[PDB]
This record gives sequence, C-alpha cells and structure tokens, in this order.
Amino acid sequence: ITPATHAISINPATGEQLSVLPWAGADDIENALQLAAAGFRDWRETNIDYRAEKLRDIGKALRARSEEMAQMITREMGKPINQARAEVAKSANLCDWYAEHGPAMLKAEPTLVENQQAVIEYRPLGTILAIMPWNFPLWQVMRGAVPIILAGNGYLLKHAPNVMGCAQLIAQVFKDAGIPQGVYGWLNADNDGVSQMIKDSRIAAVTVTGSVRAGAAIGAQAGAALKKCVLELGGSDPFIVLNDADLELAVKAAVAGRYQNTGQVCAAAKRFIIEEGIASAFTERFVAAAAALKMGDPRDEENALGPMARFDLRDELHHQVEKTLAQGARLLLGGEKMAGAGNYYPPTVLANVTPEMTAFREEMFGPVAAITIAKDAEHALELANDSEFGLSATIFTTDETQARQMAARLECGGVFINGYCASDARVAFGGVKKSGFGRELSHFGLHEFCNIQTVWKDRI
Amino acid sequence: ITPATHAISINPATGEQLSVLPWAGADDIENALQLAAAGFRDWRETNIDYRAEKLRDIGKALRARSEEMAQMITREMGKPINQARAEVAKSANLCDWYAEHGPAMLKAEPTLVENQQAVIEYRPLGTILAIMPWNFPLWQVMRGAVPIILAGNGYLLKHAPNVMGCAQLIAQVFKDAGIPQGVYGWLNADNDGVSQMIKDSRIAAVTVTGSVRAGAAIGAQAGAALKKCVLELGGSDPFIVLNDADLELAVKAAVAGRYQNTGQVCAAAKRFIIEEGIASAFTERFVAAAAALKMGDPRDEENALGPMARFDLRDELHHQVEKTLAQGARLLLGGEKMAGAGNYYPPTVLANVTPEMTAFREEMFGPVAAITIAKDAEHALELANDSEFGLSATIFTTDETQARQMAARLECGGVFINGYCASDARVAFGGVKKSGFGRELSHFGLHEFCNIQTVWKDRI
Ligand SMILES: NC(=O)c1ccc[n+]([C@@H]2O[C@H](COP(=O)([O-])OP(=O)(O)OC[C@H]3O[C@@H](n4cnc5c(N)ncnc54)[C@H](O)[C@@H]3O)[C@@H](O)[C@H]2O)c1
Ligand SMILES: NC(=O)c1ccc[n+]([C@@H]2O[C@H](COP(=O)([O-])OP(=O)(O)OC[C@H]3O[C@@H](n4cnc5c(N)ncnc54)[C@H](O)[C@@H]3O)[C@@H](O)[C@H]2O)c1
Repeated sequence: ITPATHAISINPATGEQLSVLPWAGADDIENALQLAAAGFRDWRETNIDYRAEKLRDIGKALRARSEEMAQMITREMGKPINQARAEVAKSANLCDWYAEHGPAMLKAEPTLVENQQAVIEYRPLGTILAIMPWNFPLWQVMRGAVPIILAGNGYLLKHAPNVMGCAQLIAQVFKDAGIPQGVYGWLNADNDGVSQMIKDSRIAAVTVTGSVRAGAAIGAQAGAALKKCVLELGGSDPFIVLNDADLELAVKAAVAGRYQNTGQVCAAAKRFIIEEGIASAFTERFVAAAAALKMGDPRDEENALGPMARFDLRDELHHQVEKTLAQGARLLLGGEKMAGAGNYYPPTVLANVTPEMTAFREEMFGPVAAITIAKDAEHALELANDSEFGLSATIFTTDETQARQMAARLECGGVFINGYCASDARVAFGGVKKSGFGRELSHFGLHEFCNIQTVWKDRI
Repeated sequence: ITPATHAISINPATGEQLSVLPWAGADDIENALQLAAAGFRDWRETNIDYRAEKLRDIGKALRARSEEMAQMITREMGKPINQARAEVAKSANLCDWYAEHGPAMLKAEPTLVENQQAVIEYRPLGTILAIMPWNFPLWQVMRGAVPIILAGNGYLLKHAPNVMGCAQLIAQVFKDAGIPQGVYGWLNADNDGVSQMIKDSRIAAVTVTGSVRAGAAIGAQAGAALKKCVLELGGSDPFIVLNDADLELAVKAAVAGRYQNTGQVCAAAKRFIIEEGIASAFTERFVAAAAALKMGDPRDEENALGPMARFDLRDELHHQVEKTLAQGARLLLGGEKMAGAGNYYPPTVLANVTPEMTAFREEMFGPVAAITIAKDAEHALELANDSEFGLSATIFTTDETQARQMAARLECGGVFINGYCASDARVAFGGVKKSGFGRELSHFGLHEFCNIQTVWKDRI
C-alpha cells in the first residue's frame, strides 16, 4: 500500500506501520459537503451564548480524553509525551478562553455615523475548509476550529495523511461534546479532492497551515474560485543576541526555542544571529546546553527530544546539513542520522553560517541550529530580515529602547523581547512574505472568517 | 493605433479620440518597481503625524485642481459634471477624515497578557499594487491610496486604460502635494505587466476593484505568488420593498440607487424585489420617476444621466436587455440605443423579471432596472440571496424588527434599511460570494494592508 491510494500512519520511533485509510471517493466528498451545508444552515441561526457554552463542552470532552489523545499524538508523529500532554492542555484551555472572551469580540461595532444609524455586524461566512499539518495534530486544528465555529461558521478538516488517528480521535471529542457533524467535520481527501472542494459552492473560504509549496498551490486555487484564504506557512525565525544581553537567559530561550517538538515548529528559533563581541560566549554555552538534551523513546518522560515525525523529512534535513557543511559551515554538535529502526536525529549545531548557505536560506524543520555572527545591531537586523520567511523573531538586549526600534523594523508578525517565543490565545499569530498572510488567535482569528457587514438605517 | 498597443481615451458623448498611451515596456516596469521599493524604504520610517499632515496636503492639492479634475472625469467617461464635482469633493474630504481619525486607529493595542507585557502593533507591509476601474476614476483610487499610504505603505496604480488622463492628473496632484518619489506611482501596464509585477518581490500585496472575471484572474495570481489580495468585484444588489413600506421614499431611493452615475455603480440597486401587494403601485411610480430623469451632454448640469462610458459596454447592456425580453420580461421604459455619435442609453425598466432571466443573473452595469415580484417577505429574502453576487442590499419596510432579521440573513456586506445605499469613510465596504472578500474604509481599509505584529516583552 502506497500514498497513491491511502493515508498511512507509521510510528517514527519504531518504523512499525500503524494504520491505513483509503482516500475519500466521489460519494464521500459529496456526502461531506451535503452534511456541512446542512449543518451550517442550522448552526448560523444559533445564539452566541449557546455556542460559547458548547465551546466549554468541547473543553470538557477533550480533558476527559486527554491521555488517550496525548498517546495518539506521540504514537503517530513522535512528540515527547509530556509535550503532547501540554498540547492537549493548551487546546482545552483555548476552548474556555474563547468561551469567556469571544462573545464580546463578536458584538456589533458602533460607528461615527450620527444618530446611531450604522453599526458593524460580524456574520458567519459559511463552511471553512481547513488544511492542516502533523507537527501539532491537535493544537493546529483547535487554533482555528474553536474561533471559526464560535463565529457561527462550519469547519471541515483535511488533516495531514500521517495523523489520521489523531483526526479520528478529534472528531470523537467533538461528537462527545455535542457539536453537530455538519459543523465540525472531516474528510480523508487527496489533493484532487481538495481541489474539487475549493471549487464547490458549499465551501465559503479556506485556511492552510503547511509548507510554502502547499500554500502557493492552495492559495492559487482559492483565488481562482474567489474564496478568501488565510495562509500560515512556517518560518525561519531569527533569534538576535546583542552584546549587552542577559546571556544565560538568552541561551535558555535559544535552546528551548530551537529544540521544542524536536525542532518541528513553524515559529521555532532557527537562525541565531549573534553580535560579534558575545558570539564566542553564546556559542560555547549554547552547544553545552543543547548537548544536555536527552533523546529517545518519546514515551519515556526523561527525553527532551523524540524521533522526527517523517523518515523522508529526516533525510531532507540531513541533506540540508551536508550541503551547509560543504558550503563552509562548521559542525559543532550532532549532524548525523542515528542508526536503527527509529527516525532519530540528534541536537545539531552549525556555526559560520553565512546568508549564502542552505541552512540560512531554507527552513530547517528539525533539531538543527544555525549560528551567524553579526558585526553590530544594524547588521543583525539586516541579517534577520534577509529571508523569504517572516513569521516571528526574538531579540535579547538590555537596551529596551533599541529593542523597540528593532521590533518596528523586523519584517515579521511577532517579536519577543528577552523571552520565549510562543503562540497564545491572547495575541495575534501569523507572518509576512512567504510565511503567508492573515492572522490567527485573539479577535483576529474570530474575524478573519466573518462577513463584516455594515447595517445602516435611515440614511436619508 | 489599436488597443493591442495603446491605452485609448474616447469621449463617450461625442465619439472623438482624446489621447493614446503605449503600454509600459520592460524598462518602465523595472524602473517603477525600483522607485517603489526605494520610496517605501524611506516612507515607512516617517512619523505617523507627519504622514497625516501629508494627507491634508493631498486634500489641498486636489481641491486646488478640483474643476480641472471634474472636467477630466466627465470628458473621459461621461459622468454628469455635478457628479464628477461631488466625486472630487468626497475624495478630498476622505484625505482630511483619515488625517483626523487614522492615527488613533494605528496606535498600539493592549492585550489581556498580565502586567502589560504584550501589545499589538500595526506596521507597514510594503508597496501595494492597485488595479482600478473607470466608473469612479478618482474615488476608487483615493479610497485605497489614502489609508494605504497613511499606514506607511506605498501605492502603485494600474488604472483602467480609458481613463489615463485621469490617472496622469491624479499623479500631478500627488506631486503637487509633495508625496515622495515612489510612495505614489503609476504604470500603464498591460495584463502581462500586471502578472510580472504580482510575481515580483517588490510588490507586497494586491488590491483589485473591477469585474468578477478580473478578480478571479488576478486573485489566482496573487495566491500563487503568496501575496494577500482584497477583491471588490461586481454587485447585483437587491432592493426589497415590502407591503408596509414608505412607498414615496422607497421610490425616491430606488431611482437614485439604480440611476446614479448612469447606472454604473458596483453597489447600485439592480434587482428590485417587490412584495406582491405593493408591486403595482411601486412599479407605476418607479416608471414615472425614472422617466423624469433628463439625459444628455454631461457638461450640462440639467442632465441627470450622461452617456455610458464605453461603446462596447452599451452594446453588451442592450444585448442583455434584448435577451431578457426574449425570455419573457416586459419593457416598461427605454430599452433602445439612442441614435447618434454619443454612447447614450435611456433610463430603462424591465418587469416580470424571473430568476432564470439574464437581467436577474448578470450584473446590469447601466441604467436598466429589473423588477421581480415576491410572494411575501420570505420569498423576497430567497430571491435576494439567489445571486452569485453579494455586495450590498436595501430593505424598505416600516417593521424594523423584520428588517433587522432579514439583514442578518442577507448574504452581502452592507444592508441599508429605509434609506439610500452609498459608500462612506465611516463604515466598512465590501461583499461576499463572487463580489469578493476583504473590506475597505473605516479602520478596515487601514488595517487590511498592515502587518499586524505582536510585540511581547519578558515572556518567561
Ligand atoms: N506548521 C507549519 O507551518 C508546517 C507544518 C508542517 C510542515 N511545514 C514545512 O513543510 C515541510 C514539508 O512538510 P509536509 O511535507 O508535512 O508539509 P505540507 O505542506 O506537505 O502539508 C501540510 C498539509 O497540506 C496538505 N497539502 C500539501 N500539498 C497540498 C496540495 N497540493 N493540495 C492539497 N493539500 C495539500 C498536506 O496533505 C497536509 O495536510 C516541512 O519540512 C516544513 O518545512 C510547515
Ligand atoms: N466592489 C467595488 O468596490 C467596485 C467598485 C467599482 C466598480 N466595481 C466593478 O467594476 C466593474 C466594471 O469595471 P471595468 O469595466 O473597468 O472592468 P474590468 O474588470 O474589465 O477592469 C477593471 C480593471 O481590471 C483590469 N483588468 C481586467 N482584467 C485584467 C487582467 N486579466 N489582468 C490585469 N488587469 C486586468 C483592467 O485593465 C482595469 O484596470 C463592475 O463589475 C463594477 O461592479 C466594483
């Protein structure tokens, strides 16, 4: 059985095949679209406070299967089990947060028009097709599904083909919570099935979290079909350390930022850009700290890293490492595939990385840190912006004025000053350039898939 | 000299050729992109209060050329001169309105993160490519250029090829205002030139106002190049009149909404949907009121209608009329091309228009009213939503509770209850379905082309 006919799960820690699922056929797609249309037709007529209570029911149902869900995430894509538990906890908390704060964000807006003639209303658009990746099989889905559904939309999930066990368990959680199947639904569609759905009148808009190549392929189809899209396409985030930085905190945040989820994070710290005076001190401490990370069986809580999720992607990452070394970089740690049946790649550090090199210009979606030396803060900003990507960034410096000035000139959607980069319900998430466009979380994720409707009475 | 090599202006009132302009070549396009990039680089570093003052300077420069601008609009596309003067006045007022209210819309936004650690900032995105139409040759440009430039972006205009006299005069106004080189620019690009610019890294995003066909062609290219777009496309707005309406006001608003700018308005009232009990009285009054509209030389202020802008589009509109009559509609007024050198089409009314007919399913972009009988309010809503378009809508009824319930169920971006549909800086503008996506004016038009950036300090 090959991906020509089936979605396939393999445990990356052992190489064992776990499950197969054939692609949806024509009747499957038509049935999914009929369900979603009928579900949205009814859901859009519910009251906002009823939907807020249903979000709480989702959170309860998810917590009641928290360990079942975490084990499935770890089994299918290799995440350390405590990181999978944290992903569940964050996803369930998102349900409660939007239940509490979401309704107010959807209230009608007053305008400056006289006599209170005109208000802005947030109406639902319809069924939103969501194309999602494997690195956070639960959180990526919930990050969009929770606000999208609270706004009165429907959500139709096309999950990554290596995590359909996760997809089926998520569907069970929504069923446990009483969400209609025509409001949260899912389909094991192949790429042609996605193309067919984008063209169908029962899909109102599209959201994509994935590679740059996937976003360009889907975004072109959404545009041709006159469907709005949001694209979140990963990153090559710079992590800038200046001479006056809190060095020990910078190293802690650098290691956490690069090696979380075995490096497989869109907003991971990927390009370390260090002012020349502090570069030796940072580099030696970073290598020693990265070397302290244990790697192995992700069911063993002693391990900070598991295997990488996909065997072919470990091969690609190692090729990127070899090309960067051939171009002139120095290997300071790791940098070889581990022998054995599991898909393991050790924490790896490359130094003397210049902007011409593979590890500076491509997304390194695994546990490989690139370290580049900057002449001064202006050079560091130039190096940080010298990227096709633009998702987020970190700056470590005790000069808070300078940090604020650099943040204003960084070409990315998030800037973390002297701390740990992360997504959070309370703030906007999303980038610029080839990292995509559109924003998720806070009120942005609620409004992206609304029909923002002016209602104006007595304009005479 | 054919459209294969040149943009051509022809006076629609007389048929005489006014000007020709060859398409931009490869060097012209490259030059404009280099200057846009350099202009944006410097402009994004200016202070918001400085850019607000420059918006006031634009308004002063525009008012200083107000009659010259109005006469150019009338000469190139046929609009009654007092409507051209109103377009200039509304456009200059927009500059002052955004100068006054825009800066507060771009101030950092607090979040619920503890201890005031995180804010949302509104950063410039880059140079925005703008593809614009001929029906409001000044207002369509200013509606976007003013907020786009205020937010620190650049603006690169590709105007419709029959209004390049207007385009050159607008550029003179921005030059008179002292707007720096590259912050406002324009190109006489053919469709291939637009394609080349969308793929170029010096264009950050795209905004399109035009036909559904143009939006789908350009939106597909923007998606493939990973560029955000805002699409403001056609409309076929319904105008619903229920039995309990203020009939005299409904007729006045119906005639104004259909026949403004000789019918050539995206959000014109195009499909009149009249409850059966009041249909006879509405129809007889509407015909009488439309018949009272004078048509002729648009330099003469007695004329409520001018010629249509484009000879080929009058031919298209009359073909749509003839098809609708052949399908079974009845002609109540007008419905024939006027003889002579001018491009005149009289105020026209079609009755017994059913949902299967051309004038119900296509945008009627000229002075042709379609009247459809609804059995009751629920049928009227069904008829109103039975369209590929979804820009805006009007409801006339003294039952305000029913009007607001219907508004919530109308698939469009603006609903006017018992009044006159129009765009206004203080409210959102834009639609759903094949009318496109994204919103203009108010804070929406300011924020659509910002990089919405989280800045978070001390996340530890
Ligand atoms: N969070 C993220 O932004 C993210 C996640 C995973 C991978 N990536 C990047 O992509 C690289 C490859 O990873 P992947 O191979 O897992 O990513 P991908 O982009 O192939 O997959 C993400 C989703 O898009 C779907 N998809 C891809 N191409 C499609 C198409 N043409 N039509 C319809 N659906 C399509 C996939 O089935 C999956 O659901 C990674 O190495 C990393 O660089 C980024
Ligand atoms: N929603 C709105 O805000 C709004 C406002 C005004 C007009 N409109 C629509 O404008 C339409 C009439 O305008 P037009 O007659 O200028 O229509 P059009 O779509 O032919 O052209 C509009 C612009 O698009 C450009 N264009 C068209 N096809 C293109 C392509 N393939 N590549 C690049 N550029 C391309 C044209 O040169 C022109 O600049 C009507 O549908 C009206 O509703 C919409």
